[PDB]
Amino acid sequence: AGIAMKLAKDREAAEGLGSHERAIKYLNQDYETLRNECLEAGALFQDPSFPALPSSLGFKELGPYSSKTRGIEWKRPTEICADPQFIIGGATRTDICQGALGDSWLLAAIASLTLNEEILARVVPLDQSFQENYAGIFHFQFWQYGEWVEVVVDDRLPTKDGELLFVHSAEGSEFWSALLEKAYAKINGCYEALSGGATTEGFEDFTGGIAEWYELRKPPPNLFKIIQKALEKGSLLGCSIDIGHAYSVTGAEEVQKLIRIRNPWGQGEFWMSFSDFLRHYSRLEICNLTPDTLTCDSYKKWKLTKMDGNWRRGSTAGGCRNYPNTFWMNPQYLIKLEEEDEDDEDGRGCTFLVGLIQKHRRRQRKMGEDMHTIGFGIYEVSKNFFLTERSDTFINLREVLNRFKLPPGEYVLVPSTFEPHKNGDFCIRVFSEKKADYQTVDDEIEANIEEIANEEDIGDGFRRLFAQLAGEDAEISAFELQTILRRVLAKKSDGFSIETCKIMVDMLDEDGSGKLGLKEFYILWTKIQKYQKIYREIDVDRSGTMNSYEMRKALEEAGFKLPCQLHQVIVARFADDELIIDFDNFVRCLVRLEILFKIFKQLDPENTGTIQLDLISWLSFSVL
Amino acid sequence: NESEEERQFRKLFVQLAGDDMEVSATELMNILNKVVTRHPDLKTDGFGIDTCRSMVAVMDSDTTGKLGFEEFKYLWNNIKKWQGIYKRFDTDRSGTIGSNELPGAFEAAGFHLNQHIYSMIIRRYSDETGNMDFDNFISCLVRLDAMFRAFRSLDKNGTGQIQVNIQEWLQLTMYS
Repeated sequence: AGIAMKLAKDREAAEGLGSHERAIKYLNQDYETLRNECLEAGALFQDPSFPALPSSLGFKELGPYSSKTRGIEWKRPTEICADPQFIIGGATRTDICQGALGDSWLLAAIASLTLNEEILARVVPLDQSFQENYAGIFHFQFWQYGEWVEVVVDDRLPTKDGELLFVHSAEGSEFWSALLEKAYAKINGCYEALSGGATTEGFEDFTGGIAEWYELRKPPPNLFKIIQKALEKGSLLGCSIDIGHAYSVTGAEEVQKLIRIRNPWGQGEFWMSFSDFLRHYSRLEICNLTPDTLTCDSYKKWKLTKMDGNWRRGSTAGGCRNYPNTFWMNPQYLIKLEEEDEDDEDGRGCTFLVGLIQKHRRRQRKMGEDMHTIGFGIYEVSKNFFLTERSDTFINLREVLNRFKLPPGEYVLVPSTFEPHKNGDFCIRVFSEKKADYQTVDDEIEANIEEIANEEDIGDGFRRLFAQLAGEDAEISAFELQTILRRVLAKKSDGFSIETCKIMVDMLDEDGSGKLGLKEFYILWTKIQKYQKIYREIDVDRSGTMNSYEMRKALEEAGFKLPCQLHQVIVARFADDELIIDFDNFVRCLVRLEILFKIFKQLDPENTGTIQLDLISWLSFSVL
Repeated sequence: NESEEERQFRKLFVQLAGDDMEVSATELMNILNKVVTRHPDLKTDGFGIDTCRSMVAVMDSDTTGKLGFEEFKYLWNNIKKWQGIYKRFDTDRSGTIGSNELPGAFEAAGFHLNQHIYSMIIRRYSDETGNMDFDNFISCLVRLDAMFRAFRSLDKNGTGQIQVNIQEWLQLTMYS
């Protein structure tokens, strides 16, 4: 737990963790290590994390107590056929099919991996079998909202009367498909979770690319060009007639206009006029591969960029022009298009794809559910003020994708939720014809605090009343401080908390005594006046408080500019429910923020941006 | 799996956030103060909102100000252990623990520092007499634990040291 977990993860990613070649280990299980253990102990692996029981099946439609789970016996392949195979090479077709349970969109998404070896390896390790180092364990690699995750599973498949209840080969001999589906269900919590799935998500999760989909009854223009250019990039195209067989587009020529269709279930193809294609099928799905996906010499690939961000209630969750008061607060990104797309017919511009996929949330029980209504706007050209070329398109899909061709230049991307105030995370990707440049557009870290110069001045009364208050040591304590200020501010918010006062002292001490002198009390009083002003000028409606969203404003007035993450940190930690930040917390944060900078500066003499601490020193500064 | 004190707790969660299974800092407060403060063998008004917010903060790596249930179980556990310890030292059941015994208290807690850190910790978390109450004792342990862990987290290989940039630092110390 703790942001230190996230901070370690980020570090790992920055060095490859999450890339296809160094996939994140799901639930920390390591395939080899687990395999080898089952060998030494001469046993057949059994997954602790995803056991062969009802919970791995469902919780409602397929939950225990339900008469659909009654009769299921988990069995391994070796016990369902006399020489089960992982995969049979030399295939010219596939015979995958479902069981009584198990969704159909899976046939489509899985069948598509049979057309290209290289695309199948990526998601299905080839050095596996029921013969060699077998021990009842198989791993697979899935793409998850940006990064790759390796998953493990024991080969126990659910059956009911000697018949797989899900995805399996017709000849009942191969098993990689049945396993790949088992794994996919694991990383999704359960088989029932797959019920509300969609081929576009499967396509993505199985390959790591971006998927454009088109309802043929409203095709975009130059579709044929899109198809032809996709095929050239080795993209995966699939079409169908929906209201049940999934075909794929494997050729497109002008000689008239023709597109070749292939049935992964036949070994055969056939051509047809582009005209008939547009009238027979009702859906075209294009899975655009990332540039690393294929190695076949020149297949021409896209240029990819990807960033991450989030929306947090109270600081960064505004989104959608319709809410001008908060819209400019969402995270913001910048795209730089240079070289345009080459000639052919239509005018000019730079083609690129943009997708915003919302990451997984705790309450997502099944695929496709409790999804936020997302979308993003684009603008032609620090963190941009409320003074902010397409936008629109706001549906509740785990991903929103828009295709564009624009004149070379710089544009500003503003991902967001439809309504403001909603927590969620996300990843944005840009696929483009030519090299494009991404860049976050945000405030860099900055602290410019006003250094008051107490000195002589300081009144007669002030000095006198102090002495008659400081006692024998001419200094006061954080406790005495509380009471002194309570009386003063009593005459907005009604009193500073004792933690606020203690940090004040830790800041202004410097005399290393746990107490503040006369000059030190003077400076505090001065800073306390500033805070009171700023807070006042923000509370334009004299309500006695401030709202979480005004904090960015206020911080800037106090000499601070921070990135979106730190603004989230601040509102999460100091604002109460109903996003209100009272005056005590208001200054608590400012004092704390200042002391934290001063400390960093002290521990970083060379001014390098990074400090090296040991365990004992670390505890001292982390909590004192 | 889990236990009887937890499921009873899981209960309060479900009712509060269904499948979200997260808690606010003020929700956390109400829960724990229905449990720790209500017993004759422990003098305490319970934990305060600031104490709770810090608990959520050090335990929440998503920046949502919400405490997750798995995280809450971990926390509770620590709170029960440190609860036992506080009783072992609040001799007269005065409500606090004397300034001289505390060092041994934090050591009974597994946190071995030096007389200077306590002469920093005590001075930082005690009342004006120099003594700490249940609220603050726990509050201070939550953070000591939080920062011990963060250090381990950023020191993968076990080098007795960690390096951090201004950004990592402000997050580590601001959210706590």
